[PDB]
Amino acid sequence: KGGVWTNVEDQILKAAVQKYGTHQWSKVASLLQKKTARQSELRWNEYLN
RNA sequence: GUUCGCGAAGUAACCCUUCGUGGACAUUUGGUCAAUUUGAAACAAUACAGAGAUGAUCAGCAGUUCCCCUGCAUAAGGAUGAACCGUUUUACAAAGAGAUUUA
Ligand SMILES: [Mg+2]
Ligand SMILES: [Mg+2]
Ligand SMILES: [Mg+2]
Repeated sequence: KGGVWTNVEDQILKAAVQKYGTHQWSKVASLLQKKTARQSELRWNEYLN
């Protein structure tokens, strides 16, 4: 269960944010598998953005 | 048909009856509409499917329309009622550069 971040799913994210915008995360974890709302937005705001 | 009155005849004795005539009484309904095929109900059945916002499953209010339906309704429902989701070129110019033609 313990995961780490491929730049694959990371890129799919930044594309997703680049569409749906930040605060719709529950959709951004739909495209993205393996991952959750709080996980997505956690790494986003704390790192990727 | 009633009544008033006149005349005539008969009965009669100023009437009872019959005939004729004058007068009054009484005075214009209804239709926007013909009687089943060809001057207009709408459902149902067959087939085709089989519920907006989303990646997905639902609550919903609205907004516009030469669409309306149910409801006493200025209530509220009818898939949040349905239709919307499509097609998309000119107030048009200014500066610069090359090719062509001409005074
Ligand atoms: Mg309504
Ligand atoms: Mg619904
Ligand atoms: Mg409506």
